[PDB]
Amino acid sequence: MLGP
Amino acid sequence: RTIRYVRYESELQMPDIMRLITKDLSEPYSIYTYRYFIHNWPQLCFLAMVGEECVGAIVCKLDMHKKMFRRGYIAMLAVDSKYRRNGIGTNLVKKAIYAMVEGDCDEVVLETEITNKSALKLYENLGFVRDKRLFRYYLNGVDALRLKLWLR
Amino acid sequence: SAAERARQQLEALLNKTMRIRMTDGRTLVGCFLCTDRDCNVILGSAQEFLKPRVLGLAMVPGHHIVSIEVQ
Amino acid sequence: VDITQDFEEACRELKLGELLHDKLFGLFEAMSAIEMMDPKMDAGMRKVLNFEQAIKDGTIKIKDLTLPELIGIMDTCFCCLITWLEGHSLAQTVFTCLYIHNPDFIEDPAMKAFALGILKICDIAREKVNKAAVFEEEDFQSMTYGFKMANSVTDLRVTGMLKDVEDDMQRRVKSTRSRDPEVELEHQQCLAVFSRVKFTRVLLTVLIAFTKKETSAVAEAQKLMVQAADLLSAIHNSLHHGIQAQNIMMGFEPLVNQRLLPPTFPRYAKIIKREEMVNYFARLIDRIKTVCEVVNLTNLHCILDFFCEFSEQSPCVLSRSLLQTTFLVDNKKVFGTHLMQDMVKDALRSFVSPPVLSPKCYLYNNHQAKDCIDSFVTHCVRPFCSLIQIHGHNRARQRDKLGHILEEFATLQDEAEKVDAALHTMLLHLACLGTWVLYHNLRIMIQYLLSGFELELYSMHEYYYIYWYLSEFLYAWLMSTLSRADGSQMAEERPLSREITMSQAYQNMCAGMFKTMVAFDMDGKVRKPKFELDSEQVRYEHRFAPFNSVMTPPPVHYLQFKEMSDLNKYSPPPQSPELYVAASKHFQQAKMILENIPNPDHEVNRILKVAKPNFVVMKLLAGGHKKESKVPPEFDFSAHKYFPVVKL
Ligand SMILES: *C(=O)CSCCNC(=O)CCNC(=O)[C@H](O)C(C)(C)COP(=O)(O)OP(=O)(O)OC[C@H]1O[C@@H](n2cnc3c(N)ncnc32)[C@H](O)[C@@H]1OP(=O)(O)O
Repeated sequence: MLGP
Repeated sequence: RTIRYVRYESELQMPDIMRLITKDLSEPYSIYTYRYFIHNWPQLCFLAMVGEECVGAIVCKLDMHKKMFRRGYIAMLAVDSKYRRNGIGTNLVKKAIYAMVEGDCDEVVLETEITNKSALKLYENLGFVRDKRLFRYYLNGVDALRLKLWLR
Repeated sequence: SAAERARQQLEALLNKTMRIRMTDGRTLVGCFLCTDRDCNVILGSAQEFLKPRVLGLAMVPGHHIVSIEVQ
Repeated sequence: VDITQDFEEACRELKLGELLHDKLFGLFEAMSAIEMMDPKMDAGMRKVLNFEQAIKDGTIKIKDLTLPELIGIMDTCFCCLITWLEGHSLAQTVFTCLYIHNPDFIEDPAMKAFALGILKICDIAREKVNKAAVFEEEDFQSMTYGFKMANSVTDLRVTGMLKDVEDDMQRRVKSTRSRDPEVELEHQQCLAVFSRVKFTRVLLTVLIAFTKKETSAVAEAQKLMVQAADLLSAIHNSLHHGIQAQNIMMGFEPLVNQRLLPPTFPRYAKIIKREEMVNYFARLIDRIKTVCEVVNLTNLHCILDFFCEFSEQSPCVLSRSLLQTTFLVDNKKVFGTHLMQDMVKDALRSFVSPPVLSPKCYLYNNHQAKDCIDSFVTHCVRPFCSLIQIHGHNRARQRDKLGHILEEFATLQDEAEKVDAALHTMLLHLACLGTWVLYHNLRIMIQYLLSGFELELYSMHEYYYIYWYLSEFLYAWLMSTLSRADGSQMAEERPLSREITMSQAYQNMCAGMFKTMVAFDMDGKVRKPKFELDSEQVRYEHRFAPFNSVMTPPPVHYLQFKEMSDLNKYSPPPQSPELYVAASKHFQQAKMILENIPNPDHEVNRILKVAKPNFVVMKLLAGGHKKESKVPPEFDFSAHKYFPVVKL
């Protein structure tokens, strides 16, 4: 889950 | 039920990916993020399709970071609820890993919520190693874990 | 040739004001940067007045805009 | 001019996957584009009203405030302040109180005084947090969004105003000091309001004392912190009197700050409930009480041990900053009294006692030797400040900084070795400063390795070689360094007895865990990567990559690791029974070594709480219990952070  | 893994071919498959990711993933992704990942690296995106529908989606990226090692990245992974525990996601990650290693990748990284035990078990079985702990890294609030798979 | 003319006109439409005025108002102005076949428009240094906000890069989607205007 | 009709038709004739960027914008500036349609992306989406437009409207109360309304407002302001201290944004959490936007317009003395006190507390906390700079990207949001926080009135005047408000309520409390139920409720409400005002004053005074430049005022806050216990007891007992919320209480506008929200994705902080407000303040007060004792330590090693023990508690962001600031009130002066170079010299003299620092040696009055040792101490002053700053961070981000500090510590080790060699040549005292630096390096490496267990970064199959590095190599080197340090102290003549005992216990427990894991693998009870291809050599090399920077002790590669940890070296090779017996013996040795240690502190009690149950399991499993089972064992880390309980 690409996270900031 | 025969499960077929087909690589990404054209933008007509984008609505299939967006539906699977949104209904499964928690963080919010705009359509331009999917467009970036698909267009820049179309060779690393694979789908799991049965009949005339879509039940799986893996979206990945590969780019050199800090000019030290070519690092691969698994950006999105989703399997439909009715079709989980059939090994679809494991095979998707295996195909992505094989594509990355054919692309001369040195390491593969990804993040996931610590509460999501299924993905942690899958990655530990596949051989991933927990590398860093990130507190409140997501929007929901769940602490994120950075898993790595060192190839060289 | 019609497709080429339309593409040239759209390319010339860049670097302008291109006020958005989405379906909820918000009177976005910004500057036009890119578009797609879904008619969604991405902006830059865009302000948002309810009914200034200095958003970074708005991505007003196709099925949320009413009528755009360029000064 | 409107061009929507001419724009939609043109856009509908694209290539189905073609963009319109000209030459300098591809997909990356297009990343992080705020899609102004989704609820989770666009930050901005009865009637929104600020304080100025609410005073005239009448929906706000700025005069003749009822006691329950005051109690509710104060309690919810406390909840918002705690939520901000927990890491949430200032504007969306604490400034939802319309009263603290401008306390000048407030006319009620109690509400105005409390608002000024809250603003002063926020200002002091923000200043202390920013000065220490021990907060990461997301552990604190010190941005004030351009607001002004009680910069006009002096802090002493605010404290005096709070004292006057408390004095004007003590008379009311005593006036009703006594069967009428209404007067009883009024007296209870007045007592609650007085308790809240007094606790606000106490906390503000504690922070003010921590903001003073004199270390004397720090110790004076202990009495007020003690008073805070009774104040919080009263504040928690009288909690069902204030006006409850309607989430939205009468006085607060949750969405009054919409033009000041950041343009990025929103996080939507959730203010805590009133029930948990009292507990958090009690924990914070206890933490500040623990912090206030750091001004009594006189040597560097005790200071470092105190910092480690405090950080092991997982404290809040504010308390760590307070500890850092009270340790280093200036950029170069510790506690504001002693220069750090003198502290490092005292630590060296107390730990190893080199001849150069000894007054009875000819090297104390020498010009060249004094300059050389001063240069070494000056070079050493920086890495220790960096190490303490690293200890000031949170648990997750300590590991990376500890791994990175090893480069500077290895450079310092090389410089110390060169200095000691030159001094010994001049004198004619060998490896004294080298021994000190080696001890600090080994302590850093040990804590770095254990932080992996503390943060659950180690998999089931990774335990067996992580514990080996701790047991056979690192702690073995540490024991030699401590023995050399203790020996040199007596040779030039026990403060290090407790550290030696603790190190022995830790080494014994680590060896027992390593043997248990090796036996578990031999039996077949440990799950390994079943597929793909991830060589254990690469995993080992990347796990122990940060240790490559240091030179003493030399790093151990995978090829050398197998030879040292191979069980085939013993003839005949030991079966799992033997490894179980060895683990039981190690656990028994650790238990005996701890039980023989006088005055067991809190750290010993927890370690005893894991050695005892695991020893019984090891002996029981040594008899062949569940030998045929292939299920993996369950490790519980609740008892101790670094050493789990082997549960079958
Ligand atoms: C940022 O993208 C990445 S986070 C990945 C996305 N998480 C998410 O919630 C969306 C997708 N999630 C899933 O549905 C599921 O987690 C996936 C993505 C792993 C898909 O599941 P699969 O069914 O494809 O997983 P398998 O391919 O079956 O293999 C999983 C391994 O882990 C064990 N496992 C899986 N789910 C489990 C549950 N619910 N409980 C226990 N164990 C679970 C599987 O059994 C398998 O190990 P095996 O022993 O079965 O081989």
